Amino acid sequence: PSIGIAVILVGTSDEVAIKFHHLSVVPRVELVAMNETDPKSIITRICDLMSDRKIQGVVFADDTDQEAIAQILDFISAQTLTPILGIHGGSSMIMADKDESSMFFQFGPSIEQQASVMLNIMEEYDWYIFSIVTTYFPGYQDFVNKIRSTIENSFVGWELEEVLLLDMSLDDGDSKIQNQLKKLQSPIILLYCTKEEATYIFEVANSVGLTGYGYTWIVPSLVAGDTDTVPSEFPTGLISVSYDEWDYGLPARVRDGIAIITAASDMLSEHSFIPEPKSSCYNKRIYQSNMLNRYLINVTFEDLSFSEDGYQMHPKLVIILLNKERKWERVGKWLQMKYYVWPRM
Amino acid sequence: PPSIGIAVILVGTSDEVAIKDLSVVPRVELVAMNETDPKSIITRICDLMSDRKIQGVVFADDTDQEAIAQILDFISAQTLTPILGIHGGSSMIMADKDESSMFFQFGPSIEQQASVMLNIMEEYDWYIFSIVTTYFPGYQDFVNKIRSTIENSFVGWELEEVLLLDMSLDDGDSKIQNQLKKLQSPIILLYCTKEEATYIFEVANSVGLTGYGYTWIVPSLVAGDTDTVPSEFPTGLISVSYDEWDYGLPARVRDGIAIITTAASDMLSEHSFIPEPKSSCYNTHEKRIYQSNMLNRYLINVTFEGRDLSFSEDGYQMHPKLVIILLNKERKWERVGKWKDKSLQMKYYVWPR
Amino acid sequence: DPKIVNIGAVLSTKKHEQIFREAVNQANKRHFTRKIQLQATSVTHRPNAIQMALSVCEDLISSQVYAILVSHPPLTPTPISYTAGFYRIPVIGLTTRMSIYSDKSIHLSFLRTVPPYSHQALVWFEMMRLFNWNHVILIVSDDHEGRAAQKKLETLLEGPKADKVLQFEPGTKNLTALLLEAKELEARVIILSASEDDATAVYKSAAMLDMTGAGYVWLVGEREISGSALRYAPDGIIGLQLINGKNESAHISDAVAVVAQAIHELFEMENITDPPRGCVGNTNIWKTGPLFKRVLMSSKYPDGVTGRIEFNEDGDRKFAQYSIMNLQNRKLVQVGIFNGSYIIQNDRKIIWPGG
Ligand SMILES: *[C@@H]1O[C@H](CO)[C@@H](O[C@@H]2O[C@H](CO)[C@@H](O[C@@H]3O[C@H](CO[C@H]4O[C@H](CO)[C@@H](O)[C@H](O)[C@@H]4O)[C@@H](O)[C@H](O[C@H]4O[C@H](CO)[C@@H](O)[C@H](O)[C@@H]4O)[C@@H]3O)[C@H](O)[C@H]2NC(C)=O)[C@H](O[C@H]2O[C@@H](C)[C@@H](O)[C@@H](O)[C@@H]2O)[C@H]1NC(C)=O
Ligand SMILES: C[C@@H]([C@H](O)c1ccc(O)cc1)N1CCC(Cc2ccccc2)CC1
Ligand SMILES: C[C@@H]([C@H](O)c1ccc(O)cc1)N1CCC(Cc2ccccc2)CC1
Ligand SMILES: *[C@@H]1O[C@H](CO)[C@@H](O)[C@H](O)[C@H]1NC(C)=O
Ligand SMILES: *[C@H]1O[C@H](CO)[C@@H](O)[C@H](O)[C@H]1NC(C)=O
Ligand SMILES: *[C@H]1O[C@H](CO)[C@@H](O)[C@H](O)[C@H]1NC(C)=O
Ligand SMILES: *[C@H]1O[C@H](CO)[C@@H](O)[C@H](O)[C@H]1NC(C)=O
Ligand SMILES: *[C@H]1O[C@H](CO)[C@@H](O)[C@H](O)[C@H]1NC(C)=O
Ligand code: NA
Repeated sequence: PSIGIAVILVGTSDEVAIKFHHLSVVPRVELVAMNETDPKSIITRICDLMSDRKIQGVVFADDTDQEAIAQILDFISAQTLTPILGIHGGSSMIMADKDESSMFFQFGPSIEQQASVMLNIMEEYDWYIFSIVTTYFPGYQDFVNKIRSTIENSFVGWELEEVLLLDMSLDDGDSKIQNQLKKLQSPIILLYCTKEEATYIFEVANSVGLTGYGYTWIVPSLVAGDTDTVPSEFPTGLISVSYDEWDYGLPARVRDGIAIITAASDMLSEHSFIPEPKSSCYNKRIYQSNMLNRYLINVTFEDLSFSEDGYQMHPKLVIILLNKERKWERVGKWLQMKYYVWPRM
Repeated sequence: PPSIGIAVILVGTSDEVAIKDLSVVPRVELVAMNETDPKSIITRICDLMSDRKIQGVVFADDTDQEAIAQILDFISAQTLTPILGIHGGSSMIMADKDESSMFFQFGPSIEQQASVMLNIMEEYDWYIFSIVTTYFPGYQDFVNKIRSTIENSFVGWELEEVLLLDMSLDDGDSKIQNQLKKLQSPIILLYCTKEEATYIFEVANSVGLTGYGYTWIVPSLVAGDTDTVPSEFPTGLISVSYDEWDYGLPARVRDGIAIITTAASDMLSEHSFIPEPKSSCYNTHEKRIYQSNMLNRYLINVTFEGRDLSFSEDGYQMHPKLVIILLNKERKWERVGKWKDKSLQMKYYVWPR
Repeated sequence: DPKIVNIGAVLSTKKHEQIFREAVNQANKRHFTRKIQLQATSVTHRPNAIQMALSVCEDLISSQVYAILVSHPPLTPTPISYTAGFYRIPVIGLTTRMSIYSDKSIHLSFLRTVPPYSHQALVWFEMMRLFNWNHVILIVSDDHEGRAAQKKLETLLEGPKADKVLQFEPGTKNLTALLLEAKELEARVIILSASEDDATAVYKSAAMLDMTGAGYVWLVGEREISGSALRYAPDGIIGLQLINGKNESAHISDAVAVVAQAIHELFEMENITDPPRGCVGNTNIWKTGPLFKRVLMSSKYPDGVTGRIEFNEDGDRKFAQYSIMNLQNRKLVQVGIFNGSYIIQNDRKIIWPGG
C-alpha cells in the first residue's frame, strides 16, 4: 500500500541532496516548498495540500528562528488530526504544553532535559551559585521547577539567589525590566526566553553591566537558534545548548521523519487499517481518533521514539560557546566537556 | 449525544406501526424492499448507504430463500458494514462467512441444532439412525458434530449410513434414487435447503421411505416459514425452529437496533471514535486501507434489558430460544418441545402418531 | 431463423474480448447451426467485487447467457461464481488454479480448463515412482491451498510413503523450528507447497540449516519457483510449470469449443428452458442449469490447443501438461514434461542439489 507524506521546506533547501520499504506500507513522498511563514500562509498551504493528495503525515523544516511556527503546527495538527514532525528551524523549537489532541512531534531535547544539562555544565566547573531569568514564554515553569526539584535532591550545596519573571508582553517605558535585572548578584545566570526576547534582555543587561567577565549566561537551544545568525547584543561568552546540525543534517532528519511516519505500518499490521486523511479542514469528529500517536512514538529504524509531550527521547546535544571572534564554537557533547578549566571569555 | 444511522430493511408484507414501537443515539429509518435477487439487494443497500450515513443494517424478510443470507454476508464483508439477518432467509444459518464479515444472524448454529437433534433422539431412545445431506454449506459441520457427539458418549448410538447428495446435476440418471434406496434406519437426519428437501422427499416417497417406520428430523432452514408447507413434506416430519412464536418481528427489530447502538456506544467510550460509514460501494477497493472489522468485538457481546443478546464469532446467536415442531396430519406445524438452556423439555412422553 | 443462444465471458482486455467473439464465430461456422446459433457477450473485469457482481447481472445475465467464461485479470472470479451460481448458470474458469474453486458447497457450477495447484501432486507422485523416492517429507502451508496439496498427495499414496507432513502458519518468516524437525528425520526428499512469499521463507531457513546441498532432493510446484520465490531458491530444485497455463488466448479458444459442443449436445434433448433474463425480480434457479452442467462435466474435446480436454468429478481439468523444471546454475531449465499421464525426460540432464 501507499501513504502520502508531504515534506514541507521553508526557504533555502538542497532539494537534490534530500531525495527502503520492507514494511507493510510504502511512502509516496512529495517535496513541497513554502515561501512565507505567517499563520495564514502555513495554514493555507497545509490545508490545500490536504484537499489534494491524501496526506497521512507532514514533515516540516524551516530555516527561520521563529518559534511560533511550532505553535502554528501544533494547532494545525490538533485541528485536523494529522501527524506533524517539526524537524528543523522554528518548527523544532520546543513547544511546551502541546494540545491534548495534538499529533505534533519535534526533533530536540525537552525543556526538562536542557535544564538537566545546564546543571551538569555547572557541576563540572563547580558553579554552584546562580540566578534564573525567564519571560512568560511557555515552559518557563517547566524550566524553573526542574531546576528547583533537582537542587532539593542534591547534597551539592547549590544556592539559587534570585528567580526573575519578566513580563515581555508590555512595553518598557517605565524601564521595569532594567530594574528587575539590577537585582541580580550571582555569577551564573540561567536565562529562559525566546531568541528575539533574549536580544532585548541582553541589551538591557549590557546597560546595567551584567554581561562582561564575571557574569556568565546559560541559555537553552531556542535562544541560540540558528548559529549562523548571531545578534550583536549576545554577550561574548554566551553558553548555549544546541541541537546539532553538525552531526545530524537536514537530509538525515528528513529521511528519519519519513521513517517515523511510514507508524502507519505498525498500526496497519495490528488493526488492519489506518486513519483516513482529513479530506479537508472544513469539519464530523466522532470518526477521527488519536490512535496513530501510540505508534509514532515508538518507532525504531536503525531508537527514534518520543515522549507523549512531543520531543525526542534520545537527542544528541552539543554545548556551544559564543567566542571572542563571535562564532558559535562546540565545547561539549551530551556530559563530556572540551575544557577542564573554563577559559576566560 | 451524537447520532448513528441505522437502516432497517423490511422485505414483504410487514406491520411498520407495530415495528415502529448510551453515549450514542440511533436514527432509525425503515425502508421497504420488493425483490430479493442479488442486484436488487446489492443495489438497495448501496443506495441506502450513499444517501445517509448508515452505520449498521437490520434485515428482515418474509421468504424461505437462504441465498439472502449469503448475499448479505458478501455485502457486509465487501463494505465492512454490520448487517443483522433477524428474520426469514436472512436468518437462515450461513456456515463459513467471510473472514472480514460483520454479518450476524438471529438463530441457532448448525452444530447446536445438531446437538438438539441428538437430545430428542436420546429422550425417545431412538439410537439407530442415518444421515442425508447435500453440499449445502454447513453439511460438514453437521456430520462432524454428530460424529463427535456419538464418539464421545456412553450411549448405544449407531450411525448406519451417511449419504451425500449432489443437487448441482440433474437426476435423469436416477442417482439420488439409487442412493436413497440404501437407507435402513428408522431415523433419518436430513441436512439441506428447503427447496432441496422438497425434491428429496418426493423421491424418498417413491421409494417407500416417508411413511410409518421412517422418521425424518430436519433443521430450521428446511422448515423455514412454518406457514408454507410444501406438499411433498412427509406427515410426521420433525424440525427444530427458532421460536418466531414468542419472539416476533417488532421485538427482533428492537434488539437489532439495540445491538448496533450499544456496540457503537461501547466503542466510542473506549476509543473516542467510531468507524466512519463508507458513502460508496463503487469505491471500496481504494478506501480499504482505511476500513476495519473493529466493531465486531462489540457487536458480539451486547447485554440489553437484562437479556444476553450476544453472538459467536461464526455469526450465529449464543442463546437462541428454540422450539421443536411436528408436522401434523392436517399439515400444519405443531409445537411439541422447547430447548432453553442446554435443557430440552418435551411435551409428550410417548411419541405422537 | 435459428434460436440465438448467448455465451458470456468476463475477460482481461478488449483484445481478448475480440478473441472470444472470434472463437464463437468459428464455432458457428464449424457447427450445423440451422436450429441453434451462438452469440458472444462479454465484459472486462470491474475494479471491485460488488461492481463485478452487478456487471454480471446488468451485462451478462441480462442477455440470458447459458454459460460464462472467466479469466484472471491483469480481484478473483468469486463474485462471478456466486452471482452465476445463484441461478445455476455454469462458470468456466480459464486461468485460476486456486483449489478453493473445486469446492461444490461454495462454487456450485464451476468448471475450469486448467487444473488446481494441488493436482501437481499427480506429477510428484509419478516422479516419486520414476526416481524411486520411497520416503518423503511433505512441507505445506497451513492454509487452504497447502492443505489441498496434502490431501491430494495422501490420497495417491494410500509403494512410496510420506514419513511426516509438517505444516506452518502462512506469513511466518523464521521456520528454523519447523525445518529442524525435518532434518532430524531420515528421509531426504522434501516436497513443498506454499505461496511465493512463504517459499522464500522456507528456502532461506533451509539454507541456513544447510539442507539444500548434496543428498537432499527438493520437489516443488509452480508458485515455489515463481517471481520472488526464485530469488532465493536453492540450485538443483525440481519445479513445475503448467504448459499454456497463462495463455488466456489459448484457453478462450478451447473453452469456447467445449461449450459450443455442449450447447449442441444439450439441444439434442427435450424440455430445455432458457436462463432468466436479468437478475431483478428473478429468484428461481435456471431449471436447465444442472443438466447443462452435467453435459459440460462429461464433455470430451481431444484436439485442444491446450491438449486433451476432459473434466474430473470436481469439474477440474484432467490431462494437463507440465514442464518439469530444474534450477541449474541459477537458471530454470526444462528437463522434461508430464504429458498428461506419462513422464517424458528430455536430453538435458537433471543436476541435483549439490551437483
Ligand atoms: C503421453 O505418453 C503416453 C506414453 O507414450 C501416450 O500413450 C501411449 O500412446 C501410444 C501412441 O498413441 C499408445 O500406442 C499404441 O500401442 C498399442 C498397444 O499397446 C499396449 O502395450 C503398450 C506397451 O507395453 C502399453 O503401454 C499399452 O497399455 C498397451 O497395453 C499398439 O498396438 C499401437 O499400434 C498400431 O497403431 C500404431 C499407431 O498408433 C501403428 O504405428 C502400428 O503399426 C499399429 O497398427 C500403438 O503403438 C500407447 O499404448 C500409449 N501408452 C500408454 C501407457 O497408454 C499418450 O498418448 C495418447 O494421447 C493421444 C495424443 C493419442 O495419441 C492417443 O491415441 C494416445 O493414447 C501421451 N499423451 C498425450 C496427451 O500425448
Ligand atoms: C502567545 C504566544 C506565545 O506562545 C508566547 C510568545 C512569547 C512569550 O513571552 C510568551 C508566549 N503565541 C501564540 C500563538 C501564536 C501562533 C499561532 C497562530 C495561529 C494559530 C495557532 C498558533 C504564536 C504566538
Ligand atoms: C453456491 C450456492 C450455495 O451456497 C449452495 C446452494 C445449494 C447447495 O446444494 C450447495 C451450495 N450459493 C452461492 C452464492 C449465491 C449468493 C450470492 C450471489 C451473488 C453475490 C453473493 C452471493 C447463492 C447460492
Ligand atoms: C498462446 O496461444 C495462441 C493459440 O491461440 C498462440 O497463437 C500463441 O502463440 C500462444 N502464446 C504463447 C505464450 O505461447
Ligand atoms: C516562491 O513561491 C511563491 C508562491 O508562488 C512566489 O510568490 C515567490 O515569488 C517564489 N519565490 C521564489 C524564491 O521563486
Ligand atoms: C514498543 O512499546 C511496546 C509497548 O510497551 C512494546 O511492547 C514493544 O516491544 C515496542 N514495539 C516495538 C516497535 O518493538
Ligand atoms: C414495490 O412493489 C410494491 C408492491 O406492489 C409497491 O407497493 C411499492 O410501492 C413498489 N415500490 C415503489 C417504489 O413503488
Ligand atoms: C463482553 O461484554 C461483557 C459485559 O460488559 C464484558 O464484561 C466481557 O468482557 C465481554 N465478553 C467477552 C467476549 O469476553
Ligand atoms: Na467445479
